[PDB]
Amino acid sequence: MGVMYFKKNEFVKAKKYLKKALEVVKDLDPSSRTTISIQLNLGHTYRKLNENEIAIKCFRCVLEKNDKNSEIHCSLGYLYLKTKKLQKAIDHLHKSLYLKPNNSSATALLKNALELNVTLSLD
Amino acid sequence: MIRRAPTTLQLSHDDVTSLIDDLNEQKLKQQLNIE
Amino acid sequence: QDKIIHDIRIQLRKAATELSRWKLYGSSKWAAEALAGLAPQNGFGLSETEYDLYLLGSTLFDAKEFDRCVFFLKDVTNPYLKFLKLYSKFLSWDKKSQESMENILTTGKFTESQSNISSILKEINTFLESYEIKIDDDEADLGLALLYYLRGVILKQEKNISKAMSSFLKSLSCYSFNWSCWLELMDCLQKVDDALLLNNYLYQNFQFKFSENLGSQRTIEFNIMIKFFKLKVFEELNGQLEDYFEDLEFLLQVFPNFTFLKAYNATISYNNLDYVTAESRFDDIVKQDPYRLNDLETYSNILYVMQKNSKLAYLAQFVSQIDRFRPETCCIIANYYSARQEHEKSIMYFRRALTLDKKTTNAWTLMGHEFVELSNSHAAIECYRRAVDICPRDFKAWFGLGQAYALLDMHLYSLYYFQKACTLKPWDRRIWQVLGECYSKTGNKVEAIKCYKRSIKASQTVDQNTSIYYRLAQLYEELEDLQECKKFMMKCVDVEELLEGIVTDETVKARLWLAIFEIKAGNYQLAYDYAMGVSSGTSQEIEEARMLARECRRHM
Repeated sequence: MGVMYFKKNEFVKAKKYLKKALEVVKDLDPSSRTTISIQLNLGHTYRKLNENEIAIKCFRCVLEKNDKNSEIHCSLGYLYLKTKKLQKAIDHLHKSLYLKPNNSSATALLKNALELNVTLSLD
Repeated sequence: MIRRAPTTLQLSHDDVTSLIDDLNEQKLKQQLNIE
Repeated sequence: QDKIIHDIRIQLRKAATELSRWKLYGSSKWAAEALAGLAPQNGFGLSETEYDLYLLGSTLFDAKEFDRCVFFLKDVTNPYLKFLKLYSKFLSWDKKSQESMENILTTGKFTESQSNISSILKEINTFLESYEIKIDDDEADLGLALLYYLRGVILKQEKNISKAMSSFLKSLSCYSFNWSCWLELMDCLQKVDDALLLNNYLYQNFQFKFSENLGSQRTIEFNIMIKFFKLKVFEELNGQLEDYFEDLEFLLQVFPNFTFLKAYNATISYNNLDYVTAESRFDDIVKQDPYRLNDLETYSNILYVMQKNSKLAYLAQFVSQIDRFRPETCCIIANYYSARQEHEKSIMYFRRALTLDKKTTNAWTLMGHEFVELSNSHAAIECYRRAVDICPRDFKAWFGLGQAYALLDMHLYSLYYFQKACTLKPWDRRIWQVLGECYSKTGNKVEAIKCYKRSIKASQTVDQNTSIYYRLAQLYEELEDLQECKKFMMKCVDVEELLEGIVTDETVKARLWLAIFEIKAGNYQLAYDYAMGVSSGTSQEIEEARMLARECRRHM
């Protein structure tokens, strides 16, 4: 139901129903494609809502739960790229490209990160 | 009875390209102020 | 000293035996070896119906039947006999846990995944949560530290470094004098500012469990291996040292003829690029302990730079004579092949040594260099990457990627790799200059100068600064600062006087442009003076300088 309301670009009831789903399933389903999926979708909804703060933490906890995933790394790099933390997102992009071969959108994001790094002159 | 993987979606191409374009806007305008 | 050294002897006798008892070979070997350098207390909580399982578990582990140990201890409620099963269960997974891309280079054959440790971490968490006595208060004992240590290393496998530090420091508080525990703590830093932050944590927040330890050891500063912790951290990365020299001296007075200290002390000289003193320090170790082979690859690495091939060949013969399948032996032999310009065969022996530990010292990087001379430029960059993943603190690994990408047309990737290595070792003169050279492609001329000027200050000797002065003028030429070009280009002309008039090609270009520039400024007499200053070089510059000399005389 949350993915439904995310597709229609409502971005509100989707978040509400997904938070209800996770709070129902806080105790159980520690692993096995349920907590990861629900938390990733809530973080994805928050990125669409521009509330990047809680999104960084939720993506981080998903990442520490399971490391081998290109999508989570790509989205975390996207989140960091939304702010100015290029030093901490390029490593994520490189590891994401390491995990999965092509990742065309990730390649574009990494390239733009290179032009950003080239432009900037931090000490 | 078995459940498959539930539907999850990742960053699309349209939104990521829009963010790329925006990044070029704020990496294009600021050096005009510097210059 | 007095009773301090005596109190060490008794407690070190412990850390030598229980660590060796519960199958921790690495930690016990250092401690037992420390008895010899230093100038039967038995006890455990076990029952007769459970004591047999330890004998059953220990002797099968020694016979290397790893997997059978897990089955035979399926239901054990002992606080720390559970550790041996999970430790054996962990290594049983690890041996078949080879990443596909690293494996291709690891062998060259060119031909359930990780959920086990996910269960292992959950098994440890469930046991500790349901265990009778937690880590808090004066409870817990030697065995509980091993569980937290085993828990911590598993967390590091999933790149959970932030929680890994908490687990390891928790384990060290319960039981100290465990060397293998501190080695895993080293790889958790991968940064410089956190070391002092962790140093602050040890000095103020951290506390020892005096119940298990002996007298004068609960205190952090009377402890002897906390000095060992400080020695190790400040040699992997220099940074800013605190009491490094003073504490080193005290540990040298104690532990006479301790080979590990001398090897570490000598290794400091190599890190300081003092090769002549390093060999003398290395040589004394060889005489004292000919059959010690650890960190002998550093000895081969120093000899490689001096290119004393005759001595190195005999070094390879001596090491290979007594053992032929240890990682440092194949590494030394492989390093020998680099001296014979047989870079194509040196891969095989680095390949063999890598399979021995697959977590070595900087042997991945030395593997990468031999591909560069072959011009593969694609195996090396992937090979360089693996060294980054294992030890992200290696300067040579990061530098290898940047140097290799410099040859590649896309120089954009070289900036990031050089930047990380720049933070790791800012003291190097080459890296700042190489970063600036690649950064000039970026078109942001301002930041290169800040990089370029720091390269000059860090380059020490002024003679080598002549080449980089000319690089400064060219970048300033891209801007409306031709006057700034002349003043630095004037500086490299002055260095020629300091370098006894080497009149190299770099100053040849410097001299002709200044004469041309002064002619454009109308200073014919001044430009005529540098006109005869180019008395050497290629034919074109001699003819061009003469036309300038001829032109100046016409105008006077």
